[PDB]
Order: sequence, then structure tokens, then C-alpha cells
Amino acid sequence: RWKIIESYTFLPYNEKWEFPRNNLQFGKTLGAGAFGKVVEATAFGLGKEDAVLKVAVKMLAHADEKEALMSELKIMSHLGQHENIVNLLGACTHGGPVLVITEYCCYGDLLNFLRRKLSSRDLLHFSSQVAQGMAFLASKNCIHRDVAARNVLLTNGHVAKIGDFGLARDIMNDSNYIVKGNARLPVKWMAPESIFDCVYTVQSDVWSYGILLWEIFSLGLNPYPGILVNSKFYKLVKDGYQMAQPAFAPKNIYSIMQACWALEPTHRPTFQQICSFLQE
Ligand SMILES: Cc1nc(NC(=O)NC(=O)C(C)(C)C)ccc1Oc1ccnc(-c2cnn(C)c2)c1
Ligand SMILES: [Cl-]
Ligand SMILES: [Cl-]
Ligand SMILES: [Cl-]
Ligand SMILES: [Cl-]
Ligand code: NA
Repeated sequence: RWKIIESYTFLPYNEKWEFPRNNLQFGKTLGAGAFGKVVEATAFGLGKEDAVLKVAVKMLAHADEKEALMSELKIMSHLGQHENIVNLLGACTHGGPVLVITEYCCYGDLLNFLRRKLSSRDLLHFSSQVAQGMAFLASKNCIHRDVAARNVLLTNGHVAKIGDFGLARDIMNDSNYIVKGNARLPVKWMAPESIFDCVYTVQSDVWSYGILLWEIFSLGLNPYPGILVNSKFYKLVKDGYQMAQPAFAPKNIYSIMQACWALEPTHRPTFQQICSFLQE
């Protein structure tokens, strides 16, 4: 999951976020997992706004699991709002199981959407909005660690936000998640230093961000097409193999991909720089 690294960093729950669970009628299950699901719902009056906005609710495994949902909610209250990010609206932590309420994204995940099918204006759009999201997480020294297309959601306007299905994601049955000890990690999206040296930074998320780019401009090809994950693979990234340019990337964008896939973390760009190169 997404952790807070050491701009400048300075975590108990704030009861301001609290919401009467009494004002929620659930809908269809939007996704489900090894310890959790996520569901359509409607919220009867959150904020003097006093709306009836449609929302997603996450929910739960023993107290080993409780811990991490609260920690999740903690993190999401430390960061505060941003438009290209899935925003915490509220929570119900009393009178029942923990419920975490977030914004809703009608069009769902970017990977399925890209497969279901849109212009190279729209890819530049998607690419720029997610860049705005990570740049925001980066600025709070928040790392994500599963930056992939499947975890980009499309909301009102087909506008992109980064979230994380996390608990509500069937990792166990997803072959994009290889085994490694207790954990199961998205190896094809990981910077080398994370695979080999278990080190994870903002600059690590940049590696993953370059993969997202390869997805976006392949319209949802699984990365390293046909290449299995085993002895040969790890060597190729240690050697410094790189995916070829995808079909619909203007060469400019492929250079962005290659920047991100620099081996020494300290020579990859930042989300701000990426954000700024997309301004032009
Ligand atoms: C995906 C997803 N992510 C998050 N993540 C989250 O809060 N993240 C963060 O805080 C970080 C710091 C990692 C950015 C939370 C919930 C969630 O669940 C949704 C949300 C909206 N919409 C659908 C949905 C699914 N299908 N449809 C049609 C809508 C599913
Ligand atoms: Cl109680
Ligand atoms: Cl935007
Ligand atoms: Cl796939
Ligand atoms: Cl070109
Ligand atoms: Na798996």
C-alpha cells in the first residue's frame, strides 16, 4: 500500500470525517478482494452542502486487518483534497464495521476502458492528469507503490484520478501479481531497486509511471508482451532492456517513458517536470 516518506513531512483519526452510517443505501459491488470489497452507494447529506452525491464505500479478516483500514483512512485524511486523486469524503468508525467513503468514478478503470475502445488529445489528457495526481502525492512525500493503469479511474468528464483498490482488489487471482515471500507484487511495474533491493521512493513511482505511459499508448497491452517473468526477465532489467516505443506514442512521449526508465533513480525526472513537459 501507499506510505508516507521522510517537500517536508511533520496520526490518529479525526472525528470531523465521521458520518452517520444511517444515511447510506448500498448498491452494486464495484470490486472485491482477499479481505475487502468496494460498493456503489448514496449518501444522504455530507457537508452543509447537504447533497445526495453518489459514492464508493470500502469495507472489510481479524484485527490484523482492522489496523490497516484505519491506517489507510489516516493517510487519506493527512493529504487532503486534489482533483486528480480519489478523495476521502467520509467514514463510519463507530456502531459497526469501518466504512470508508470516497468519490465515485462512473467510467471505472482506465485499463478496461482503454481495452473497450478517443484521440491522442485524450491520451495526452489522461497522461497529464495522472501526472498531476502523483505530483500531489509526491509533494506530501506520499508514495503509492502500485501505479498502474488498472488503478487509474475515470470520473465525470472521463477525467483521471489515481486511487488504489488495495483491500478491494483480488490480488490473489491476478497473475500480474507475482509471489515473493508473504507479499505479492506487480513486478512488471516495479523499478529494479524495488524488486532487488526492496527500496521504494517517489522516484520508484516514476518508474511505474513510465509503464502506465506504455499502457496508455498501447491501449492496454500487458507490458513486456509475451515475456514471462523468471530468470531471464530480471536479468533484462538488470541489463537495462526497455520496451519498444508503442504504436500511438508520439516520439516525444516515448522519450518521457525512457527518462522514467533510467536505472539510477536520481536521473529520472519528477512529476512536476513531467507535468511541465506536458504543458508544452
Ligand atoms: C479505486 C479506488 N481507489 C481508492 N483509492 C484511494 O483512495 N487512494 C488513495 O488515497 C491514494 C493515496 C492511493 C491516491 C479508494 C476507493 C476506490 O474504489 C473506487 C472508487 C471510485 N470508483 C470506483 C469504481 C469502480 N467501478 N466503477 C464503475 C466505479 C471504485
Ligand atoms: Cl459504538
Ligand atoms: Cl485535470
Ligand atoms: Cl492482462
Ligand atoms: Cl511521431
Ligand atoms: Na496473484
